[PDB]
Amino acid sequence: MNTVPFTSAPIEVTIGIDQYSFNVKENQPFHGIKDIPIGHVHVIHFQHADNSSMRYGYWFDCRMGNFYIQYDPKDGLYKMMEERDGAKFENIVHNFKERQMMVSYPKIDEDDTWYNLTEFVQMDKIRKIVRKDENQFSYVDSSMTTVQENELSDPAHSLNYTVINFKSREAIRPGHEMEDFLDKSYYLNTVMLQGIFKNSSNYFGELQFAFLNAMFFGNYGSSLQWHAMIELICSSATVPKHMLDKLDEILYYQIKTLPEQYSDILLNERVWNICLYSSFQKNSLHNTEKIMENKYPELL
Amino acid sequence: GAMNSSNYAELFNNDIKLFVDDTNVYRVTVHKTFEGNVATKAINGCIFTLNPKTGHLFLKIIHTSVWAGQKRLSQLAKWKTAEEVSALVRSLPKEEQPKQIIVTRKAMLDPLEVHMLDFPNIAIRPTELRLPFSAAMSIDKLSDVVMKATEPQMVLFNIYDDWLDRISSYTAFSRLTLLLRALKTNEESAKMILLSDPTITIKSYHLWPSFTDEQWITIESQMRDLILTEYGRKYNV
Ligand SMILES: CN(C(=O)CC#N)c1ccccc1
Repeated sequence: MNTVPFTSAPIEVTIGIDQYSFNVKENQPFHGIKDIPIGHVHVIHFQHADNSSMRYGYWFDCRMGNFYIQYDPKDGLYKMMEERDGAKFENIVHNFKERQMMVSYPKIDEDDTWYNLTEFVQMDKIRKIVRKDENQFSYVDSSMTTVQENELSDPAHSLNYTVINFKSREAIRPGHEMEDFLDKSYYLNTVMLQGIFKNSSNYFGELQFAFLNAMFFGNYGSSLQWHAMIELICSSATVPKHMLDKLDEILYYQIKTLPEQYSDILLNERVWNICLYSSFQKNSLHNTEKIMENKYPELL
Repeated sequence: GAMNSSNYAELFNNDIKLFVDDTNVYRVTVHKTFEGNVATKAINGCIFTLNPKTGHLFLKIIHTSVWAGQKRLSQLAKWKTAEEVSALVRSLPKEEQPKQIIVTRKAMLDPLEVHMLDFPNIAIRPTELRLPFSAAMSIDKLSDVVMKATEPQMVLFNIYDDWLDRISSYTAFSRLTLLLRALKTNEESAKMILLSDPTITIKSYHLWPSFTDEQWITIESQMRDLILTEYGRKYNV
């Protein structure tokens, strides 16, 4: 179990850690989060009480270093930092725990939700999507645009998701225009899986990361990416059986976790109706279809 | 975006553009089988690709052999249309390629966009104009070349005959739309109007009769009457 200490909490803020969240008052004696499960990536996120504009946060893996949060009164935000003095860090953490100034990561033992949402998400792949190689953790916020959005503005502050575009020369072989547009198996299996992602785990990891950025930061370009990666699979007549079964599980847990009140803005009616009811895979996503029809029958 | 009543002089500016109509590509007769079921028999069709400024018509004849052993023919027909338009564009010298292609039916947008991905600078646009180009097969010489075809074939026509010697393209295209709309609304009446006077003939190299300017004014009035007439007989007015 690892710890992310906080130097202090000078401004009132709602703090998220993965799917959990809690409020900290201005100058409340709060010194961080303990008992963080080792073995998963995690996200710590922030919404200031005085400006619920700009949610922002940091993806990190406690196995890659000792990380802490410190408010910066010049830049006006809670910053993640790495402490290289491991003795200093262990000392600080021990003092804050003995004083009980930390919230405990509140995982129930029956609960695999976070694993199920991050199963294929790797810190190394996050750092390729979010380029800032001087840090081992990755900053994301609500406003960051994707490389595809920048094509359709600061490159250093962008989400470098894999560009998926169904009406593109990459997606469509000459002489197979109708075939490849109506059945995207070529684009999924040869271009994307074999060529770019190399395996389905990396594809699923990007899909999972895009969903989590959409949900935690309301990041629009991430939502676009998540839906495009679902639609590419659902619009392909030839998909490995194990990928379809895994996708059904991935989407089930995403739909299960989604705040009921955000479904109207985080779920694309067209993509989901197409995927569940018209596409090649309309009968292959049994768990996802059942939770969607029972939780969000309006959308359908 | 879409072409409508606001931007119609755009059709007659000096940016090369083509209309594409696919309504006569896939044509069938429906009949009863010996067992009393129903079946279709395809007949030859055509893509109607028209430059509205010059009158040049690229009539790609679609021979029924292209459907042999294919499924979902109404869907295939849109993609075959887009394939042939793409081939036509590729066949033209760069300075003759269109800057825009306007499809008469929105279902042609994705097929054509996908076939034209190599030409990112050619705009593919719909129109809110309900253009009567389906009636092109009511022009006798076009119907004849389509039905006589025994293989795929492209035939070039000027659908304005020599009218541009005397009138603008805007006026020629308005006249063509009036004629085709009439032929679509009441083909028999329209053809009697066009052909009732035996002293006015169709030249061998033309599609329509050799009306004088004053005769065109008369013909055009008779076509408006017809479209109004049938509109009464239809809506009881
Ligand atoms: C429909 N029509 C006509 O019948 C013209 C005549 N007669 C028209 C004319 C200009 C632009 C668009 C349509």
